[PDB]
Amino acid sequence: MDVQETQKGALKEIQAFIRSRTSYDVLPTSFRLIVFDVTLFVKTSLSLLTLNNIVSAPLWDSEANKFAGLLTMADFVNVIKYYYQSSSFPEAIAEIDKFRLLGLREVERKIGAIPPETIYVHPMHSLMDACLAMSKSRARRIPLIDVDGETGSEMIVSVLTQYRILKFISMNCKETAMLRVPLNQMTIGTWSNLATASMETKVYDVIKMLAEKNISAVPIVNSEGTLLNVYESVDVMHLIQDGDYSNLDLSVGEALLKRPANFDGVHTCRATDRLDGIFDAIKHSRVHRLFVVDENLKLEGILSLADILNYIIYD
Amino acid sequence: KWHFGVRCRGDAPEILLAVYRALQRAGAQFTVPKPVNSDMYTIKSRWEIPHCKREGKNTYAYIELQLYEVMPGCFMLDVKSNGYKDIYSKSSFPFLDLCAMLVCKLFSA
Amino acid sequence: QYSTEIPAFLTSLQELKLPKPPSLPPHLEKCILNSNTDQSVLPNPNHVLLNHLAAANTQLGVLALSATTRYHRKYVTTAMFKNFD
Ligand SMILES: NC(=O)c1ncn([C@@H]2O[C@H](COP(=O)(O)O)[C@@H](O)[C@H]2O)c1N
Repeated sequence: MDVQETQKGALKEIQAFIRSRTSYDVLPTSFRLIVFDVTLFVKTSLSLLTLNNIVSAPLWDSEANKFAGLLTMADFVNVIKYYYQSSSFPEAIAEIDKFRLLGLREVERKIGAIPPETIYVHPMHSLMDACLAMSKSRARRIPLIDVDGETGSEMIVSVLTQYRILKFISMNCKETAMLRVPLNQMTIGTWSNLATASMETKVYDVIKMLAEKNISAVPIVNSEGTLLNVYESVDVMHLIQDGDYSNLDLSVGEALLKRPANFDGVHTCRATDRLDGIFDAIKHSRVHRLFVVDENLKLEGILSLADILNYIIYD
Repeated sequence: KWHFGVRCRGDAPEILLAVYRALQRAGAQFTVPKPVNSDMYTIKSRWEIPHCKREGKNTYAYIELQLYEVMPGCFMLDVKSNGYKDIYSKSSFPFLDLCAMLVCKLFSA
Repeated sequence: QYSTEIPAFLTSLQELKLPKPPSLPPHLEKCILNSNTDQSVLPNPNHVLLNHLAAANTQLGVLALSATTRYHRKYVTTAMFKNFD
């Protein structure tokens, strides 16, 4: 009947919707898929991400024709932070340029960063199965892998990313419009104890905020407490793609200066606002997170894409 | 930048011989021109899929190769997939993995 | 019908005035990966190009290989970045 019950029911629909669709129904009708061979040197892979505009690539072990994990920006975030907390040697870090992807993933297995279980869903199974994994883990993307019958080879179909299923359900559901319950009435996102940074903050000190908290991004605030910018974990690519691992010693300000114009943005909302609106956001703009602010752009909280996928997936 | 098959320039049957010698090196078997007492530039290669051999399976992969003139002196070695097949009873792999093999062979003659 | 021995006639040199190969047809002129037309979305692939190798230079010391291929009713063009050894 009312706002809190029109939303409760629309919620009930959009979940039912996603049990009814496959991961497959989400992929464009015709699309590309970049794959990196696990024997690729790191430098090469990083040049290849920059040049192709991509933040990620699925890995192929051509040897057994298997999927050798996923190269996200989290890999580089996890190695440097480890090197920083473990090494007495500040320049030891530059050594991850010799490494092949395989050998970086070997360091990552040892540290406990990479789970032994390599995470995957079959493309023709429910879209739900993609949501629950990425959610049970705090992954923000998941491979769709099928297996070729006549060969036993693993056909790697696509990668499915929180935003693309959130953009998907935004577009293919009328009920997103019936979600008019304001954020301040919901148990959603983080509101106390946000990890933050100022421009004067060192980059290596952001990036481990990233690892430890397990967060995709850290907002940058001033002394008056007002939001300015965000140092994303994908921003780490733009810092080391030249293999100057001492750019990790810059200030965030210094670092953000080197950020190029191909930048999706820093998105805001009032705590008064509601889900119906943020779906309209993610439908057109490439949104990755909303920052709750106020009258004067003082940071009040963080509503993240997982925050919202998980709010809608769970009964 | 992206273009079909592998570019090659030179002499008509000198590349065809290049392409034959490269096929031998990978292991792939191949068909041979039957002189009529032009299709000699259409080769049907049968490759052994190594991630099956070493397992025990006798599953093969079938790759037709075609050569075209592009302009005087310049040629394309087109490479198509005709799927894969076991002895007992889709995807771009092993196909792309084997084009990888062949191309390495062509380039290191 | 498959042979493992390299064909003889080639060896010995400019033997008979050998038959010319066919010229490149307009269909293999344009590779859909030359397109910024979501930056993973591609133009619908040709019916006939499916399962044909595409290559590009990297300036990086790696081979770039692709094929487009069907998957149920949607199309998957897959680009491969891979070493030589
Ligand atoms: N700056 C922060 O503290 C912060 N950034 C994100 N988060 C929360 O951590 C979780 C992971 O966020 P993401 O999946 O966007 O990296 C979400 O629940 C989100 O509300 C935070 N607490």
